[PDB]
Amino acid sequence: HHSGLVKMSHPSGDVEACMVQVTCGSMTLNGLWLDNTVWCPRHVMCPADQLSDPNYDALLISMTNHSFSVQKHIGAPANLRVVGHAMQGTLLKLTVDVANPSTPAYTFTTVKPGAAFSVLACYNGRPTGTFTVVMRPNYTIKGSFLCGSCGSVGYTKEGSVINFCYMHQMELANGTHTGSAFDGTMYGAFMDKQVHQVQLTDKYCSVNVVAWLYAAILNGCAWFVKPNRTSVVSFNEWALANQFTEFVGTQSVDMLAVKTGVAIEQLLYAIQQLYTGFQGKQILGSTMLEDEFTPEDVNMQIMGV
Amino acid sequence: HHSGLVKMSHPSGDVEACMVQVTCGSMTLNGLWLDNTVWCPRHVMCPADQLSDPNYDALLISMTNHSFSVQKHIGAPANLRVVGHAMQGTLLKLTVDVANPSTPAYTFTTVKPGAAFSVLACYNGRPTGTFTVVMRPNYTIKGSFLCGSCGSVGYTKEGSVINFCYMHQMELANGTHTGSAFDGTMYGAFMDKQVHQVQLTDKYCSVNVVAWLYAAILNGCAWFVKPNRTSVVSFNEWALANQFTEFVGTQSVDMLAVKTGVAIEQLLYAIQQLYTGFQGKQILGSTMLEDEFTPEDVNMQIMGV
Ligand SMILES: *[C@H](O)[C@H](C[C@@H]1CCNC1=O)NC(=O)[C@H](CC(C)C)NC(=O)OC[C@@H]1CCC(=O)N1CC1CCC(F)(F)CC1
Ligand SMILES: *[C@H](O)[C@H](C[C@@H]1CCNC1=O)NC(=O)[C@H](CC(C)C)NC(=O)OC[C@@H]1CCC(=O)N1CC1CCC(F)(F)CC1
Repeated sequence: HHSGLVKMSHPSGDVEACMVQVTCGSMTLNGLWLDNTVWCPRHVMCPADQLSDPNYDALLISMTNHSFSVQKHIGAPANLRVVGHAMQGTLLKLTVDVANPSTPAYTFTTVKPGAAFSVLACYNGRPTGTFTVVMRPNYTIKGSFLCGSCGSVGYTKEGSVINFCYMHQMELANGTHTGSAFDGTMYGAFMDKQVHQVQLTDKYCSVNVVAWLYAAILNGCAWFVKPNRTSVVSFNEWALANQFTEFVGTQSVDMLAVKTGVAIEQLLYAIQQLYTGFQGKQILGSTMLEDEFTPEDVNMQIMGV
Repeated sequence: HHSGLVKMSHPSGDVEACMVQVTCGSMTLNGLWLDNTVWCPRHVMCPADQLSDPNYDALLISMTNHSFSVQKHIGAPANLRVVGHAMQGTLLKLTVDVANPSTPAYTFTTVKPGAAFSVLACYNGRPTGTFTVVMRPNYTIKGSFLCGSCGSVGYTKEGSVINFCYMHQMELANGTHTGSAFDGTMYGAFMDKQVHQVQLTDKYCSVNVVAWLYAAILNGCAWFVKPNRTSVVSFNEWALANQFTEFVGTQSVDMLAVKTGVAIEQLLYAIQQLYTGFQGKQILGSTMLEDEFTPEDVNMQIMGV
């Protein structure tokens, strides 16, 4: 029995119309054009020779407006003249002389561990694919990004408003990815330099595991549900010892508890038992806990909320 | 170590600009507007009372052009006057008096089992999500579709050309989905009626399992590779007895064999052994064979081809 769950991304058209190519000398990557501003990773200013110890303050001072070339390729082609430049953290903010006529309603936000967002992967200012990821507890994402993908953007949508939350910067040694928020801070403790970096330990996202167990119940799969219960306080002490995030309930989780009639605390107990092993059984086709689906995913895709 | 594989969909903007709402009396669903034609499922003509034994020939004759209401909501709003109507298999072909000014270059094709395509899920003519699926050997897809989703479209893209291959029609008893090709035929043996239907047995897609084992090798994971080999002929005899599709090699698979230095026949042997059990080991985070990634996915996402 198929769960009705898929990895669902937002339709990408609104964001496709904002993607541009940014070139600075021997470097090219993607940028995001909103109003009269183009955002892109600041390492577009770095010669590949110096990526391991760049002085971005000196690189920035060495640039003029004419140092940058901004091009839109798709749909409504355009070469955009740069008329100002500035650095904010790990991003450049270029000012251009034409306002994007397809600028959507938008905000900038930071995404939290366990939360999902959509990514528009782009190369040379051309969108090539879209996928959805969850921000991991160690502030990486399990993406699919190759050389040239930097400046690809991640976002959520509330109504018609696009909430931009990620601009792609780098791949870590274990194959995961990270990037910047639009305040210019890198997610986690990462730096935008080509150097070995401590990567922090990942954890299971407890709230998303709970969501997935509710999805199982909503599909008629509830063998793992018992009367037994573990309190949030007791579960969270256990989680710190067992590489789980601490559980924080939300209204979205509460809606799943009400729909199914199964208490959160019953599923916190189930998680503790299932972590020790599924004893040969499956849940929604899986022999391991799944934490890549959020309570909101389950509410939307299964309950139509 | 993350594989670098995700479920990747095409950017959806080109197709978003083709989606419309079609209403016929008490029924509303989605349609696809290309040139002066709007395609939609023919059960928009059926009153919910009669969905179990409709006479679509009589329903069609009972309609006039004014029976249909076509509306575009997003981006460039419009009410489209219907000036002709026709049935092709399980689809209606409505002719409208305005050509879609955003019609992309397009073709119609039929997708084969094991092949992947992108879906734009829509409700009331409004795109709400995108995801990618593989056509299963029993001509269903493991989608995410709720009431109102019919007329949602699936497609592939070659260059700038969109190859439309699926128009959503129904959910089966096991939670999977199926629909029509744009020649109006339903995939598989399914009919567009609200009646119990024999559903055929699914199978593992052998070529995609091979692709995934190559993805594992490309990520440094090759414990399952031995000198031992099973011929395609011998594997295909085994597959018929073990709920696997017969293996048919392609140039995309050959490219993976050349890059990795591991022969297809080595992986056909591995599959036979892994099917009997992973003996407590994991491949790319999984304790079971994965068949939802195609050779083309692996070439594109990991090898950048
Ligand atoms: C921008 O387009 C690009 C995107 C990368 C390329 C490959 N996949 C991506 O997501 N970003 C970079 O190349 C980035 C640039 C710096 C200045 C921020 N560098 C980067 O991602 O380098 C990661 C390297 C290459 C692959 C890999 O495993 N690592 C990390 C690893 C390098 C060796 C080590 F010893 F230093 C340990 C860390
Ligand atoms: C069109 O918007 C809609 C899309 C469906 C709704 C739910 N999810 C979807 O993908 N299509 C239909 O409702 C479709 C209409 C007919 C005329 C083609 N009917 C349909 O999908 O019905 C499927 C039903 C409802 C859920 C379910 O399990 N089944 C199949 C099952 C019904 C009972 C049975 F005994 F007949 C055995 C088969």
